Amino acid sequence: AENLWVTVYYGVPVWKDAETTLFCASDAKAYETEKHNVWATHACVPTDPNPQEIHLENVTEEFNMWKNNMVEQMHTDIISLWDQSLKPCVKLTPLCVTLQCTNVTNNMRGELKNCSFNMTTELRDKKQKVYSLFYRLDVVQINSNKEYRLINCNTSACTQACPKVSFEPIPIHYCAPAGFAILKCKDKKFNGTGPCPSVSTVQCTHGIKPVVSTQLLLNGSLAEEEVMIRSENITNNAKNILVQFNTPVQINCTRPNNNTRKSIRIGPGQAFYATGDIIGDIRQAHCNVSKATWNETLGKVVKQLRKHFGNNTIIRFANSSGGDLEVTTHSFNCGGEFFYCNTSGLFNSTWISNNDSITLPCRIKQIINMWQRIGQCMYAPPIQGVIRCVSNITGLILTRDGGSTNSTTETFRPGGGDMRDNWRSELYKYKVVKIEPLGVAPTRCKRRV
Amino acid sequence: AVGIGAVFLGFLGAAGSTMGAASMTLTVQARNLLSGIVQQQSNLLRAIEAQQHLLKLTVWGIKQLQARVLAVERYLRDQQLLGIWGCSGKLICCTNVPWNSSWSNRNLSEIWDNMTWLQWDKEISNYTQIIYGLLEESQNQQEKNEQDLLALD
Amino acid sequence: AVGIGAVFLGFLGAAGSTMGAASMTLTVQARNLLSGIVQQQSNLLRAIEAQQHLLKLTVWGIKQLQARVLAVERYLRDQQLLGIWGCSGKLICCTNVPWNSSWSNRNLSEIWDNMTWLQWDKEISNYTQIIYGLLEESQNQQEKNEQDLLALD
Amino acid sequence: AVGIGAVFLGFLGAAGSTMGAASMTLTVQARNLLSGIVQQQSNLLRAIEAQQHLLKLTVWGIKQLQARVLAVERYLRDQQLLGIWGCSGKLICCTNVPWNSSWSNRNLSEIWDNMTWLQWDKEISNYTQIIYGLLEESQNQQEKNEQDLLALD
Ligand SMILES: *[C@@H]1O[C@H](CO)[C@@H](O[C@@H]2O[C@H](CO)[C@@H](O[C@@H]3O[C@H](CO)[C@@H](O)[C@H](O)[C@@H]3O)[C@H](O)[C@H]2NC(C)=O)[C@H](O)[C@H]1NC(C)=O
Ligand SMILES: *[C@@H]1O[C@H](CO)[C@@H](O[C@@H]2O[C@H](CO)[C@@H](O[C@@H]3O[C@H](CO)[C@@H](O)[C@H](O)[C@@H]3O)[C@H](O)[C@H]2NC(C)=O)[C@H](O)[C@H]1NC(C)=O
Ligand SMILES: *[C@@H]1O[C@H](CO)[C@@H](O[C@@H]2O[C@H](CO)[C@@H](O[C@@H]3O[C@H](CO)[C@@H](O)[C@H](O)[C@@H]3O)[C@H](O)[C@H]2NC(C)=O)[C@H](O)[C@H]1NC(C)=O
Ligand SMILES: *[C@@H]1O[C@H](CO)[C@@H](O[C@@H]2O[C@H](CO)[C@@H](O[C@@H]3O[C@H](CO)[C@@H](O)[C@H](O)[C@@H]3O)[C@H](O)[C@H]2NC(C)=O)[C@H](O)[C@H]1NC(C)=O
Ligand SMILES: *[C@@H]1O[C@H](CO)[C@@H](O[C@@H]2O[C@H](CO)[C@@H](O[C@@H]3O[C@H](CO)[C@@H](O)[C@H](O)[C@@H]3O)[C@H](O)[C@H]2NC(C)=O)[C@H](O)[C@H]1NC(C)=O
Ligand SMILES: *[C@@H]1O[C@H](CO)[C@@H](O[C@@H]2O[C@H](CO)[C@@H](O[C@@H]3O[C@H](CO)[C@@H](O)[C@H](O)[C@@H]3O)[C@H](O)[C@H]2NC(C)=O)[C@H](O)[C@H]1NC(C)=O
Ligand SMILES: *[C@@H]1O[C@H](CO)[C@@H](O[C@@H]2O[C@H](CO)[C@@H](O[C@@H]3O[C@H](CO)[C@@H](O)[C@H](O)[C@@H]3O)[C@H](O)[C@H]2NC(C)=O)[C@H](O)[C@H]1NC(C)=O
Ligand SMILES: *[C@@H]1O[C@H](CO)[C@@H](O[C@@H]2O[C@H](CO)[C@@H](O[C@@H]3O[C@H](CO)[C@@H](O)[C@H](O)[C@@H]3O)[C@H](O)[C@H]2NC(C)=O)[C@H](O)[C@H]1NC(C)=O
Ligand SMILES: *[C@@H]1O[C@H](CO)[C@@H](O[C@@H]2O[C@H](CO)[C@@H](O[C@@H]3O[C@H](CO)[C@@H](O)[C@H](O)[C@@H]3O)[C@H](O)[C@H]2NC(C)=O)[C@H](O)[C@H]1NC(C)=O
Ligand SMILES: *[C@@H]1O[C@H](CO)[C@@H](O[C@@H]2O[C@H](CO)[C@@H](O[C@@H]3O[C@H](CO)[C@@H](O)[C@H](O)[C@@H]3O)[C@H](O)[C@H]2NC(C)=O)[C@H](O)[C@H]1NC(C)=O
Ligand SMILES: *[C@@H]1O[C@H](CO)[C@@H](O[C@@H]2O[C@H](CO)[C@@H](O[C@@H]3O[C@H](CO)[C@@H](O)[C@H](O)[C@@H]3O)[C@H](O)[C@H]2NC(C)=O)[C@H](O)[C@H]1NC(C)=O
Ligand SMILES: *[C@@H]1O[C@H](CO)[C@@H](O)[C@H](O)[C@H]1NC(C)=O
Ligand SMILES: *[C@@H]1O[C@H](CO)[C@@H](O)[C@H](O)[C@H]1NC(C)=O
Ligand SMILES: *[C@@H]1O[C@H](CO)[C@@H](O)[C@H](O)[C@H]1NC(C)=O
Repeated sequence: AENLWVTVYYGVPVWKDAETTLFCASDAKAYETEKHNVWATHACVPTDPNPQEIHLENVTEEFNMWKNNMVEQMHTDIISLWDQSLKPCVKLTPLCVTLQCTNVTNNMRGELKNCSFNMTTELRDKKQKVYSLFYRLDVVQINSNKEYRLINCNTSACTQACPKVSFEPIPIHYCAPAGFAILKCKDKKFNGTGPCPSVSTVQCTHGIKPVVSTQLLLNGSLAEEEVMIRSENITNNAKNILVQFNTPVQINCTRPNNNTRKSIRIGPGQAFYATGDIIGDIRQAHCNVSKATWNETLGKVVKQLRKHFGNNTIIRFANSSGGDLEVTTHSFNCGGEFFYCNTSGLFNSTWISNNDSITLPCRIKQIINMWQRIGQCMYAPPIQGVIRCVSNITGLILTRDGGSTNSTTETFRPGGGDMRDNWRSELYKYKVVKIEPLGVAPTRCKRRV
Repeated sequence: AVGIGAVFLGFLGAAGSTMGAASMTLTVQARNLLSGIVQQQSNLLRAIEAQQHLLKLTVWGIKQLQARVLAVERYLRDQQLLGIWGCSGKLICCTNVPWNSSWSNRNLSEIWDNMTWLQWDKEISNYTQIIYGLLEESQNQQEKNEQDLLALD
Repeated sequence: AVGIGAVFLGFLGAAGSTMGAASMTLTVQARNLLSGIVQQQSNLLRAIEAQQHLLKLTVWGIKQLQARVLAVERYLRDQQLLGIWGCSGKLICCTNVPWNSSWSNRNLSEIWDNMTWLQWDKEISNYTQIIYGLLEESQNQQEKNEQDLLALD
Repeated sequence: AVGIGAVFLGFLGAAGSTMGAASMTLTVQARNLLSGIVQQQSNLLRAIEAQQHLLKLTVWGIKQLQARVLAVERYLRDQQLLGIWGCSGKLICCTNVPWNSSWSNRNLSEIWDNMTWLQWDKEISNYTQIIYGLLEESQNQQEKNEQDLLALD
């Protein structure tokens, strides 16, 4: 008979989009530094050093980085890995006690208070007078001399972060479970939403590094073609714009105090790391970036924004207006110490369609509270001596405003939100798919009985 | 990199090639559908090794173990579903269900010689739950017809 | 409803009907022996879903996860045992072991036409571990006889 | 005991006997390769059962569950690999790959009549990844030649 018969095939190259739990792998030399000098690697299994792309010839399919599942898995993983890095450490509860205080002496600043209090020895029946330095942001006036408590002490206890565990971000790879594949959009002009015309599969991602920062993002990866700007819609103001640079711009940051740690026994085998003393002069923590290459870099992002906003629209920048400290400032951890800096030195310019450093000041906190989780205070211990960091600023987050009076619709401000879109910066080009290996198709062959 | 016949020695590399030429590479997806678990069983590791206490980060390994049981079980279900059609030994079967050309009007050349498998999927995904029903019944009676023949002799 | 030849389109629905008519349904009792893991794999999940913290009420999920590995492992053991008798591809097999009527004195009609499978189970349950022995040995020598009958080339 | 042909009713019991006589045992190794999980599933139990506090010790039970998912998965991979050579239903296969005696210069008597399987392994473990590649490709074209032999109707 000439008519066709159905024939079944197994292992046909076909897939469909799916939610699936990725598993994380970390590079073996960090893993070989066993028992957690850092978190993640102690659970994040050793990588195969052969990532092995294959170009999926003639393929072309729709990526969407906004609705992507693996950013939400990254966000949820990082929170869980963070908590368990704190869970073995000492609960600092006995420090929530009445403090006598005065300003520091050996200096402009009023930011340091010197405070004295009573604390238990290891022996239950014995307690001592003791003293330490705190920032004006760590303490609240509970009230002759002024009298204080810690800021958190009405709302939660805090955990001291263990000194042996470093906050430095290691590379992390995300790997597909069996019968799923990651896809990678290879196209250097991809904007995060559309049919990517050239793709590879890969078993496991880049070494993504879990930095955390607010107004601008740093040590992450950067596109080779041009400055990329992308958003879930642009025109709707409530959406962020993610900007990724064509080249880094290089920031130096410093804490110029010669800082001294002191140890206090809270109890039988429990100790708290007091700020003991500052030797030499007390001086402000601050960051530098080159005025020339920064001004040039904004000169490039403006030329991109003109593609979306007319021609001679008067594109201009302003500082992060209003709210609390965590929205108003750029924020990060350097070397095991947390920073908050007011970026209005950078975002203060206006543009029309025609050698030395900026220095921006910073402030420090010892207690911190990550992802605004109300009960999860933690206390970061003082770290010894003068410290500094060097970073590549990779890209930045902008937010827009409506027509500012007339002509311009483009007062841009350094944005923010949930930390989740720092992951969407690195995961901008990956997708995950489920293999469907069965197929049925007609041909002119028949079985016999 | 880009073209017909070239990348077939890698997982999925055939996916843009036309259905006829892709039909040679079927063993590669079939093998990698299960044995990719080497990237799990080589490196899943617990207490003392890399970790000490933080005990919820040993019990975090439930994510990796849960992925393994889903992988073996989703694979095993294909071997069941391919088995009841009277076809488990093979990567290819001819079968005695006739192609009802209502499911697609397209002739024998253009399906093998022009389309990719990802394109053919989007047609027959309308009708596939008919076709699986017919395949099951076509075998279910064939088993009985064979038992009668081996008996009446 | 109650009778013969009717509820075969549902799981176990045949069970009170006689062994002859119940021989047609076998694909349903087979398919649902494993694919019912859909009631598990749609919904087994850790915290951060309807759950927030209380992580132990999701590590309690080892109950649901253990039930999955037991299910695939029973299925896979049956498929092994059906394999070593030389019967791996099929829902029915003819086999070269003669029926020793000491295992049941009953005639060919009354077994197929009167009894339910549950009534038959209660007889041959005395002798089943003999019969699995005879099947294994009959196949094992048959593999070697076939190998010689090719080796004479 | 020490001999040839004796302890073949025991797991591994053949291991020192020569490859010929050892070939009768293969069912006993194959059965215990998976069904030995009876020793695990009979006693791996969380709720109650002489234990209702210190339940850290029943989450420490993840070691015993991990060994089960390894065992089913390693076995299932053999059945895949034995499947794609066109050999899934059988303990023994004849196959169309010719033996290149560069893989071993040894004559057909001394391999079956002198050596143990443990002695043979130590030779062929040089060439095994060649022989598996040849078996795969020999089957992969055989499926197509059969599809054409059915298509020339
Ligand atoms: C922060 O407050 C603490 C407590 O009020 C201050 O520490 C105390 O400072 C005084 C001097 O102002 C120290 O006294 C001096 O000690 C040396 C020891 O060799 C002695 O030679 C001097 O004659 C004089 O007695 C005192 O030891 C010191 N500690 C205590 C427990 O009282 C501290 O100065 C304030 N500022 C800073 C930066 O810490
Ligand atoms: C550390 O612990 C000591 C001992 O508990 C505290 O010192 C005591 O503090 C109280 C409250 O300020 C003082 O009480 C006052 O005493 C005077 C004179 O008797 C009286 O006129 C006031 O009305 C009030 O009752 C007390 O004198 C003082 N000293 C002693 C030996 O008890 C201290 O406050 C704790 N904190 C620090 C930072 O040292
Ligand atoms: C990212 O890049 C892609 C292309 O790689 C952009 O795709 C464009 O998406 C818009 C909608 O967002 C499409 O507009 C629609 O076009 C139809 C034409 O029939 C019209 O009827 C609709 O009213 C609407 O205007 C557009 O066609 C599509 N393609 C191109 C080449 O622009 C995507 O918009 C980019 N996203 C961002 C945020 O830059
Ligand atoms: C960030 O940018 C600022 C401003 O360019 C840099 O500050 C400058 O640093 C140098 C070297 O430390 C200072 O020179 C020294 O000044 C003291 C006091 O006059 C003098 O005793 C020394 O012999 C030497 O001349 C310089 O005064 C200072 N300039 C200003 C206006 O503060 C800073 O070093 C840059 N780098 C970092 C990592 O922050
Ligand atoms: C964003 O940029 C604007 C303009 O650079 C900043 O406005 C300035 O804000 C400070 C307070 O943070 C004001 O300081 C004060 O000066 C008045 C006298 O002018 C004094 O009476 C007050 O007691 C206070 O010390 C300042 O007036 C204001 N405007 C100017 C021209 O400096 C704004 O703070 C920036 N916000 C952030 C978070 O970057
Ligand atoms: C962005 O990446 C840079 C480069 O990794 C981070 O800065 C730091 O770079 C220096 C030089 O590699 C590291 O110095 C090392 O410090 C340890 C002691 O902590 C010492 O044993 C070594 O001999 C060496 O001097 C420094 O540790 C590293 N900092 C961190 C926190 O890893 C920079 O921190 C990154 N940016 C951000 C926002 O973290
Ligand atoms: C970082 O944030 C501050 C706001 O907290 C930025 O604004 C500066 O704030 C100071 C007061 O804290 C202003 O000082 C004012 O100077 C006038 C001089 O006529 C004097 O009359 C006032 O009494 C007051 O002292 C300062 O002018 C203001 N900056 C500007 C540009 O106006 C600060 O600018 C931020 N840092 C950077 C690098 O932008
Ligand atoms: C933010 O942008 C504004 C312009 O939109 C900057 O305005 C003015 O800039 C100059 C130079 O930075 C400031 O310095 C003073 O200028 C006068 C000019 O006559 C000169 O005589 C003084 O010796 C001194 O160099 C000036 O205070 C400032 N005026 C105002 C109204 O802000 C502003 O400096 C920018 N701020 C930052 C931190 O970039
Ligand atoms: C990308 O995929 C397309 C198909 O989706 C490939 O295009 C062409 O496909 C046809 C079959 O539909 C091939 O035709 C055959 O070619 C051989 C050798 O030339 C000839 O002997 C046969 O009679 C028949 O004409 C054709 O080769 C193929 N390529 C071209 C250039 O037409 C295409 O191969 C894939 N892309 C690349 C770069 O390979
Ligand atoms: C209830 O189950 C019993 C067995 O547990 C069935 O017993 C007997 O099975 C035979 C089949 O070999 C029945 O013959 C057929 O029955 C149907 C319905 O009565 C009729 O349409 C056919 O023409 C044929 O007679 C037989 O009747 C039945 N009873 C006896 C006494 O032998 C029984 O079939 C089940 N109940 C029903 C109502 O089907
Ligand atoms: C111990 O294992 C060795 C090999 O690891 C066996 O070596 C030789 O195997 C051949 C079989 O091809 C033996 O021939 C047969 O042996 C049995 C038992 O003695 C006998 O009933 C048969 O008539 C026949 O001779 C051979 O004897 C044996 N030795 C030599 C020198 O070739 C060996 O069979 C095993 N030990 C025993 C006691 O079986
Ligand atoms: C510095 O000390 C004086 C006197 O103790 C106090 O009134 C003032 O509030 C202190 N300054 C700050 C900013 O705390
Ligand atoms: C540097 O800044 C000035 C003032 O904002 C501007 O005129 C100039 O164009 C900037 N440099 C470049 C290369 O655009
Ligand atoms: C407007 O801007 C776009 C993008 O920069 C450019 O292609 C176009 O030539 C400009 N047109 C005018 C009239 O300036």
